[PDB]
Amino acid sequence: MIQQESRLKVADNTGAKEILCIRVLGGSSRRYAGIGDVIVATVKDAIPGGNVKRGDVVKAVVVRTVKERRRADGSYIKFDENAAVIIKNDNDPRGTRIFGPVGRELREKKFMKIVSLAPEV
Amino acid sequence: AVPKRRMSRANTRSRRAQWKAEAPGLVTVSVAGQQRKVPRRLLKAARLGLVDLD
Amino acid sequence: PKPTKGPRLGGSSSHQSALLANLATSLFEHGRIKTTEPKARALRPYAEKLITHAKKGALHNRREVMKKIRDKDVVHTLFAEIGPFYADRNGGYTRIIKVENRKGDNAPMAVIELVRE
Amino acid sequence: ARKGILGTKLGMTQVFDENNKVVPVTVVKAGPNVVTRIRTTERDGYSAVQLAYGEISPRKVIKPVAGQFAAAGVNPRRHVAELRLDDEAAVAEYEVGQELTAEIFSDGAYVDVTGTSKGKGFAGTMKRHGFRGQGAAHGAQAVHRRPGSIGGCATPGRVFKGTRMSGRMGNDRVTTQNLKVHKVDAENGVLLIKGAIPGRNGGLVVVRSAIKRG
Amino acid sequence: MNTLDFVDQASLRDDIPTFSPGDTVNVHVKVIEGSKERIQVFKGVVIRRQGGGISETFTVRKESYGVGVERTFPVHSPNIDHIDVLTRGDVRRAKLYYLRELRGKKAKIKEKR
RNA sequence: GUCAGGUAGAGAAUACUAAGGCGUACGAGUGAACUAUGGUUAAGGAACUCGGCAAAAUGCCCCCGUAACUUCGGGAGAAG
RNA sequence: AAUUCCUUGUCGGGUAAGUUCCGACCUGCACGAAUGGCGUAACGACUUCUCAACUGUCUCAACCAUAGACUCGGCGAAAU
RNA sequence: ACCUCGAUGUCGGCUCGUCGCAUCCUGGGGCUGGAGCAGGUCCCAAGGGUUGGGCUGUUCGCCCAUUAAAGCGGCACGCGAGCUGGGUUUAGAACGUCGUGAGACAGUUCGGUCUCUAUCCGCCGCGCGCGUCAGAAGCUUGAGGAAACCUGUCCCUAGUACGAGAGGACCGGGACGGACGAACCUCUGGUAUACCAGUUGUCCCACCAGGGGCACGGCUGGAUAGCCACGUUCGGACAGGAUAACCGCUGAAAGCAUCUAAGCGGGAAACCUCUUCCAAGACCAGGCUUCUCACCCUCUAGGAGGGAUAAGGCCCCCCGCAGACCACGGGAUUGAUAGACCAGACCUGGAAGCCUAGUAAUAGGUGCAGGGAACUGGCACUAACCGGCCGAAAACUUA
Ligand SMILES: [Mg+2]
Ligand SMILES: [Mg+2]
Ligand SMILES: [Mg+2]
Ligand SMILES: [Mg+2]
Ligand SMILES: [Mg+2]
Ligand SMILES: [Mg+2]
Ligand SMILES: [Mg+2]
Ligand SMILES: [Mg+2]
Ligand SMILES: [Mg+2]
Ligand SMILES: [Mg+2]
Ligand SMILES: [Mg+2]
Ligand SMILES: [Mg+2]
Ligand SMILES: [Mg+2]
Ligand SMILES: [Mg+2]
Ligand SMILES: [Mg+2]
Ligand SMILES: [Mg+2]
Repeated sequence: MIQQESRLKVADNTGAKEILCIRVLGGSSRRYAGIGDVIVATVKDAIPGGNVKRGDVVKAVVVRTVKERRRADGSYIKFDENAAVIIKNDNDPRGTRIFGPVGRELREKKFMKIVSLAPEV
Repeated sequence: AVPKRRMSRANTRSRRAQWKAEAPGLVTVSVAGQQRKVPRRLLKAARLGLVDLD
Repeated sequence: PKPTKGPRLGGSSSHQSALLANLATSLFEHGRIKTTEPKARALRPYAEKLITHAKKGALHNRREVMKKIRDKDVVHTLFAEIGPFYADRNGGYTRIIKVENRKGDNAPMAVIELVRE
Repeated sequence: ARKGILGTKLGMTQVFDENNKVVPVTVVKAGPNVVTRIRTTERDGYSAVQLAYGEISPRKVIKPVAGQFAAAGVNPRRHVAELRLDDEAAVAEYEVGQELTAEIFSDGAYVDVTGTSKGKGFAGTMKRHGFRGQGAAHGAQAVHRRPGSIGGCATPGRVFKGTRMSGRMGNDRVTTQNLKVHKVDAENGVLLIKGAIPGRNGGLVVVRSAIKRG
Repeated sequence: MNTLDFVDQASLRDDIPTFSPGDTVNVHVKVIEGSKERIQVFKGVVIRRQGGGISETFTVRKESYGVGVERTFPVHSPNIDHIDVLTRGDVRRAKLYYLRELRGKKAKIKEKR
């Protein structure tokens, strides 16, 4: 359940180590953002000499959350590390390669690129 | 919070009459040949003699 | 042994267990106890469970009885004298009666006894 | 038109749809119901049908209810409810002594259940109306869970009759509308209402045809 | 007695192989990737099993790419078609939650030899 | 002001206990809200607040290793 | 600037966001050399900011045991 | 300065709301220097919503993400017998200035007790007594009140209408979103003070083993039941009647004209039904049914009084997810209402003993073993008892 002022790892090759969610989108006032939800964050720590650096506000899709997420068939999914992937302007993974797994919930729409880039699920 | 005015005699007695008691129901019991009144709650104990009768 | 579902009988926790243990001991020792209504009510199932353990007592049950009762003589008599005396009764060995209240605190008083038949 | 029957809330369970989707349902024992009385416009002034539910021995039934059931021509029951229809043309479909069962509802339909919600006793404002608790630190002087202010300084005088305050919640009649009837088992006269209906287990409830989606 | 047994047994699932928490197991789950009913394999260790009759569930933990994933499934769910237990587990607890902080040599569990 | 037992513990602190002294003076029940002391908690982890205010966090014995500065003692039990 | 009313003076750093904080510019209403001018190694239950952990302060509230509140028996005030 | 200095506690922040539209949006309409999207202006419309953070006490204001919106005001610049004390406005001390001085500076800076057991009205819920012309028991129409009224993304129409191009529709439908509220434990989690297992210190049951008290339930791994949300469903309607702005139809006064003077229409989240709840103390005290529908005594028969009864109710008692008490619901020997016992589901992890391998801790068969409270079905083994109290008709007029 990612919300405002929540730190979370980045799964990409953009240098950003961990970002900090600012506010959730897709609603007037959304408290939490589960798997497949886009949010705005700011790079708090990145690899020296990377594309993005500390202080650059960007957008990222919430994937690989920690809290349990229920499916339509009664199953549940939960990871051990709150992560996300920095998305491009409209809809695209900012980067070239993903490292950690991704939740199948991303398959809703417009995330086929991320689903194919993620080497799992 | 303190009483501003003096409660009237009627306003006092109307509620003071509520501070009453309810008499308990009695039951006739034959013990040692004599009949005596004991509530139904202690009726069972009256037969065995676990209820002192002054 | 059902939870009291509310404020315990004897002050705070860790005391109701000892109270029930002492009450069951006194009951199994004397054959009749006179206590408060709620105390006897809470003791009824405790005493019945102890009596069932005694009935089933062949081994490993003396330990279950001793982990709750401390009087060795009381445990011995409960295991020997009572023993199979209730081997035919399929439960309900403790009879509860209500008596007149005592002075001072108007606490409903009850009396527990062991059915003899 | 507006079908209806009385049942009992047994418990909630899960079922699986044809597409491998989980569905939480509630089992309602819509047992047989006897039609006792038919209130018409000329007799009372409205179209309604009285249904009975629950088994009861003839010893416990009361003499007035016993005489009423005798005049109706059926045996006594525990609970008695009444369903108010919309017209005499619809109320004419029911007759005294008729027996209704769970066959009156088909799979996939929508119903509106009515029951008596559970009782929570004297619950505070935070539990009654979802009030927002105050600060638990920074000097809170015994205001952790009370609402606090109540109205205007000196203009209103009264406290605007109808304010949300502490009291006894629950234990009132509630109606959950637009519940999907998953399945109807005729062998046992049971319905699988999609969702959670009000009322405790083993409590009487009234299922009726939906109004907004009937 | 499970009063609602007369409604649960109608949908209960048979051919459920015996399994306990701590035993290595792989489950085959049906998925639809763009109108294509395929079978995905998920291999791991059963960390718990909450008994609820028809609602009985079981969770499996798997380490992949240095990241742990806990997947919970209902035992009698229809989306499953195979639950193969590869090696039994010799554990003491009933809900192996403590495995959420072990890695590799520490996360290993014994087997019933 | 004087007696200073034992068990772990560096210890007259801490937990229990030997002899000794007490259950001390209103009591019995009731899962109401609420008042005050503790226990627990999925996710965020100071985002509440003027203010990390209160709780929590590091906390003990043996070792590797400890910066800027400095009046050369210290910082230092630094940190890890 | 515990000194500046104009002032949230201007630049750089910190946070995505800083009337707070640090250095500099000097336009010193109304700093200034024993009512001392420039800080200090160590230090302060003196004030402020930031940094890693941490937690119910908060999102967001939820339950458990105690003494009251609640019922019973006895005693039995109060300010107005 | 007209009550108030023999006391009306002053600014912000938290909880709590109430009311107006000079309306931020949602809704409708007129004019546009309105080709369309996107805009400017006006009229009606308050049913609903009107975010989270950094600065500074702050109100206010700036900035960061959004959002159809981050609206203006009254209610002692709402709310301290609800809270906070950050500042203002006590007592201490310092900076700069003022005065030879004690001291002062709507200049600054560090700190600086927030009292009261609710008397009456007001409010949230629950009882007692009586009335509804005999005592009651069931099912209900219902005046009159309470509850909700939010809204965004994408996909067809249609890359069509429009438009040189860029750009880009109204209307009509479909799918999916955020918030609020109701229900529930079915899934996931939080709580489990008589539940299971590991363990440090200590004492004890003579001693080993096995157990018990204390140190937060001593600490954790959990933990079925009730409750809860972080979990699952459900409400926002559709439709009908009359309207504000507006658009109109036939039409004179005034041979034409005109939405009006006589009439007839469309017209919005506004108004009333329509969705949920309460409601016959609604004193017009309601309506449809059923049971009892009969016994004595005194006053001097005018009426009244007492006693005893039928249905019914209540008292005592075992209990509930019903509950502060009260009250509600089930039962009471013609009974599974509760306690116990058996069995099932479920929780916990492999119990005491024997034997084996190991000098040793420890592991292995007896063992899905032992233990357990809420969930369920049987079983009268135990308690609902040989038991007590209230409780039923003046009469008269018209048809
Ligand atoms: Mg407090
Ligand atoms: Mg006031
Ligand atoms: Mg004393
Ligand atoms: Mg309590
Ligand atoms: Mg927490
Ligand atoms: Mg955590
Ligand atoms: Mg502190
Ligand atoms: Mg900050
Ligand atoms: Mg000076
Ligand atoms: Mg000096
Ligand atoms: Mg008293
Ligand atoms: Mg005065
Ligand atoms: Mg207007
Ligand atoms: Mg309306
Ligand atoms: Mg803030
Ligand atoms: Mg001073």
